[PDB]
Amino acid sequence: ERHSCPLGFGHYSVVDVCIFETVVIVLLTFLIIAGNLTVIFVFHCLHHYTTSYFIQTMAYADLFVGVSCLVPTLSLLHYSTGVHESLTCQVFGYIISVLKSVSMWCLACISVDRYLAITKPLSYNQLVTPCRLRICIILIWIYSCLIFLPSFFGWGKPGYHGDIFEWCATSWLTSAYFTGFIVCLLYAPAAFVVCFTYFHIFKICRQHTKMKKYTCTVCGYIYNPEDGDPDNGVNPGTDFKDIPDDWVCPLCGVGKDQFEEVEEYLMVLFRITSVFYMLQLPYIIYFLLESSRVLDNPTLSFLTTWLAISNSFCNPVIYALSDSTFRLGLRRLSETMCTSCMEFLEV
Ligand SMILES: CCCCCCCC/C=C\CCCCCCCC(=O)OC[C@H](O)CO
Ligand SMILES: [Zn+2]
Repeated sequence: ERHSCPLGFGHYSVVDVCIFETVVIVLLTFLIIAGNLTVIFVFHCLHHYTTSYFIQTMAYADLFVGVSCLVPTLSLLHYSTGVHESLTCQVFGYIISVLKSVSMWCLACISVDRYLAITKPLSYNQLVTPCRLRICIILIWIYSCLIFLPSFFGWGKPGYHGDIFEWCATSWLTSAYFTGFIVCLLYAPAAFVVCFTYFHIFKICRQHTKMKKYTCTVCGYIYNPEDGDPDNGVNPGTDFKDIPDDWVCPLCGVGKDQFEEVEEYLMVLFRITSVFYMLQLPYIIYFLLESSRVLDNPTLSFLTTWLAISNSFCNPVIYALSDSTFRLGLRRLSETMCTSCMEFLEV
């Protein structure tokens, strides 16, 4: 299967061809499959519930991005089936664009859900239900498929996700009509949805100055400033900063040094949202310029394409690494291996 391998410009040879492209794809295919499979076995096999479902969905969306990315890696690894390249780069580029819309929308629905919880706190549970959230999921899956369905009916190229394959990078051409359609009906709406919700959510929060929770890095005790530690002289309504240095963890006795601020779940979702929408921003700028024929650059086409695909890997990393309990799981894991390493070494 022939590939478009523009990196290492003019330095490639019969043994060196498609090496920088192959490391990027093979790493991302691995990091996205592994990174989401860990998240769905730890948290998706008990938070704010509606968001827990949008996050669960975009976990399977991001996993199947990397599962699809097994196609380029195996073609780049000289494994082939007796099927035209024009077809496998047409199907893959469709599947990825759709999955990329499913995750992009999932982050737009979380943003609205958190908007509605904060703006209509009386009505929130009366607007959101287990049937409404379930019909909202399938409408993302239907809408995403239908914005990238024209590619199968001669409207043009819906992205550069298959431009690693030769046929898609030189034979299929993006049409400004099709690109404008996608941008206006998918990229522009989600971007404005998440810009309006997170602007107003932080507009409201900036007035209401809530006191920060802190967790014990050793055992996982949460100092909740609304409760305090009344047994040990700590009045409720005292921030962690105000407790004297003398104070110690009630569950294990470690000092105020061993306590990290518990990050707010909204702020985690704003980070996942800003990383995701910023990692595919270069790719939409290139997608607009090339469709407008103001620019053609296969290297800029490849970097922005895989910089976007990489946000299927950042999603599970921001989510698990912003959570205090997952982190503790890893520190207890290292110790389990260490004490067993001290033990297996007793010989
Ligand atoms: C990836 C597109 C821009 C990402 C911006 C956010 C991340 C910043 C990281 C690197 C920027 C510097 C690397 C830019 C490499 C562009 C390749 C290029 O411009 O090609 C040069 C030459 O013209 C070919 O013919
Ligand atoms: Zn403790």
